[PDB]
Amino acid sequence: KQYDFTHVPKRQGNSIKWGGLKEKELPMWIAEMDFRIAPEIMTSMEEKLKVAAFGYESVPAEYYKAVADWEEIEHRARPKEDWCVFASGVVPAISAMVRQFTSPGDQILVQEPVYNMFYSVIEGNGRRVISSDLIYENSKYSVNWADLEEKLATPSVRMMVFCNPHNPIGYAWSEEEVKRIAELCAKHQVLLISDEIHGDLVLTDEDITPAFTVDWDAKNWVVSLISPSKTFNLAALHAACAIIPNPDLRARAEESFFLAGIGEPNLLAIPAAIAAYEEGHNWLRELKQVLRDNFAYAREFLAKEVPEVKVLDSNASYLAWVDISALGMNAEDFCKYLREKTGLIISAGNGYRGNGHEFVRINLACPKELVIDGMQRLKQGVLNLNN
Amino acid sequence: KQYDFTHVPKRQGNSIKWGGLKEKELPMWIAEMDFRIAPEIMTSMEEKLKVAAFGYESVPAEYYKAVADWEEIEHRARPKEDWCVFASGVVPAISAMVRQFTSPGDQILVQEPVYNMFYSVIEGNGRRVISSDLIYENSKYSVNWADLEEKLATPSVRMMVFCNPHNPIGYAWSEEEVKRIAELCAKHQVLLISDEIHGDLVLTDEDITPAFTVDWDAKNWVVSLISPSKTFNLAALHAACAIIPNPDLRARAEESFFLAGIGEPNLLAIPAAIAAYEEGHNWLRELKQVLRDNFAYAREFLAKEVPEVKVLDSNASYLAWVDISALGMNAEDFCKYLREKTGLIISAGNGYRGNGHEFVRINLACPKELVIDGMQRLKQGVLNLNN
Ligand SMILES: Cc1ncc(COP(=O)(O)O)c(C=O)c1O
Ligand SMILES: Cc1ncc(COP(=O)(O)O)c(C=O)c1O
Repeated sequence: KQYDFTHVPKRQGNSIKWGGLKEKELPMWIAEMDFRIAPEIMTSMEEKLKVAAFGYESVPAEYYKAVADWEEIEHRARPKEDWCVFASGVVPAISAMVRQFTSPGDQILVQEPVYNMFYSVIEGNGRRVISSDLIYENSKYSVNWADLEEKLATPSVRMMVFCNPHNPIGYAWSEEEVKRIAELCAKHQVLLISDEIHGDLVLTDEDITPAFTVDWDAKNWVVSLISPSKTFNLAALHAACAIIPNPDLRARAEESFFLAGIGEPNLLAIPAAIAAYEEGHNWLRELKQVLRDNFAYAREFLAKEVPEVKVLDSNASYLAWVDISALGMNAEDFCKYLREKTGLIISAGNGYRGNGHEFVRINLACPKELVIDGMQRLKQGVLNLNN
Repeated sequence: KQYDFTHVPKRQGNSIKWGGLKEKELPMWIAEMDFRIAPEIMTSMEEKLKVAAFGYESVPAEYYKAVADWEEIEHRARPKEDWCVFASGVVPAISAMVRQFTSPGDQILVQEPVYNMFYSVIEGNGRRVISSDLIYENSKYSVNWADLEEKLATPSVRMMVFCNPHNPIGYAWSEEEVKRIAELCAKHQVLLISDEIHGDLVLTDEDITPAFTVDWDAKNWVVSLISPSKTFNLAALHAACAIIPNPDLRARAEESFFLAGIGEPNLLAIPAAIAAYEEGHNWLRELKQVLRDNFAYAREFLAKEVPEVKVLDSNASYLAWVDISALGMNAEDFCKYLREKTGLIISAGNGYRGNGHEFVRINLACPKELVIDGMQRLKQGVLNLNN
């Protein structure tokens, strides 16, 4: 290993994951890593600070080239550089496109259970969430394609926020899955917002199919959203990119970003994202080895010692989605009890809606010692409910 | 001098002010400085990068306490910390509050000539600009109070965006003026948005009266917006703060910031803004003397060498508002010609509406060597018109 995946970075006091924690508490909930970032990214940030003045910045061509090269090398899918639009973050970008591309009262389709912020930005903006729930049978989720299409074909359903890879279940959709969803959207004149923030984190030999790769019958109805945030542990960098093949939709999205105040990079976003996308390949390769090892440990350990929970098969993300239905306890109550009894803090599934009240979500992007600790604490919590 | 005000910071290529220039061009248009930032802010950024991991961050109580301390020490006007809400930018905060507190088609009052982004955020959001124009007589601007009140009393006039100190004329309103405008707004149930981003840059012995200091007859109708960005040359830091005494308005504004994606700090906003507001007093004191020296130089040089222009008397900001009406040329025509013939790039006043076509705006926040160069180029451009 050329990089450090053993030492937990010591945060300042306002960290959400680590701030204000009792002693020995173990946070494994919010989706950020307990690894130092790639030193090539750190080098770029430290070089930028040498300017020692931080006035207004433009988005350089080098930024879009870096995004396009990254998508080509890592995902065999090069976007055209002119498809790319900087935004300060994925969820702010979705929020702006909700306002620009739908009207108040319109419905926006998601596939529950899904990332909670999708509901916040839809409902907070005065749009209405509609779900084609994922079907859960035999420890696997699947799409009810007829229901999905009937909902997309509804006149007031105007946008689909598609989570690709899907958070929290950790599923990188197949090529014909993505192509089918895009064709359904296009046929029914629905804009497909493809949130691909987990796209660099496919752990099997499968890979992401970005929405921008679908053929031109449908490519004019898609937006791909990417960011180095999840991949490189850079949530607070506020650097993202919308990839929008449709030139007019693209320009409208850009204008909505500027009006909302999310179209201009902060003092680090451009050099740091360029460094990640140009020089982060080796660090990501080693990261995936660590994550595969951590998932292998969690799956082997919970299969052997905690048969009352079921880690779902997932091919993407560093988040494990764990069926706790056999405990007969609402996930929020269980997570509260588990924290009080063991100090382990994991995410209750309820906020993802769908059938999330039967699940917990566990963040495995930390050093293996923390994974070993956390799994034992989860075992302790499950078996002491038995008493 | 303890600090460096002679060396221009060496920017990277994607700078709005210094990027894409031709040989020997001298930019003095956009409002950012050509000074290094205070070393106390610089160190806080360098130390924060050492965390080497940038996940999610809360806004700590210490941020609002630093805002309160700064306002108390610099302006003798201590806001209650509970009034304060982080936002990533002043103009984005105005944009969010336009959408939250007015309806499409409603009128929003400004005082022309005024900062061009006021028009952008009002009209881009589908609201209508109404102006109570500042009256311009004898090289000074004044308020038509009857006209202002008549417009505020119009039912469709729902918000006033108040520039305090006023850009581009560089005028810090008197206490009586701020209180009078606030009471007019409250009397007619108009929300007063007081943009105080220039409030730390009063160059005379006068000071700003922040809107949040008005008495409670009217304090429930005001929002004060502040930021270290103008004061400390931190446009790209994306740290600002709304001060909203009314708790119901405060709750609604805070939710609007979160929905727009401007309510959460990037990786540097918190420690850098805190260092600025806790340790930037001495640097700002030295900056103000450098700015006064540059304004003194420019006024004396232009009075002696270019009597065809008149630098207006101003008490705030580092932007000179220069009456070019004696040149007999539209400011946009003059500034184009000036850049072509001399390479000096200043702002045409046309974008500020009002009587801005008779003015240019010149940024004096740069080393004296650049002020001398810029003044000579401006003289040469004036000289070459009647040749
Ligand atoms: C599916 C998904 N989208 C978006 C985000 C957050 O993205 P950003 O912080 O750039 O807004 C997350 C959280 O990591 C996520 O899981
Ligand atoms: C009056 C005024 N308001 C707002 C701004 C922009 O501030 P921010 O970048 O924090 O949105 C400026 C830029 O100098 C300004 O002059």
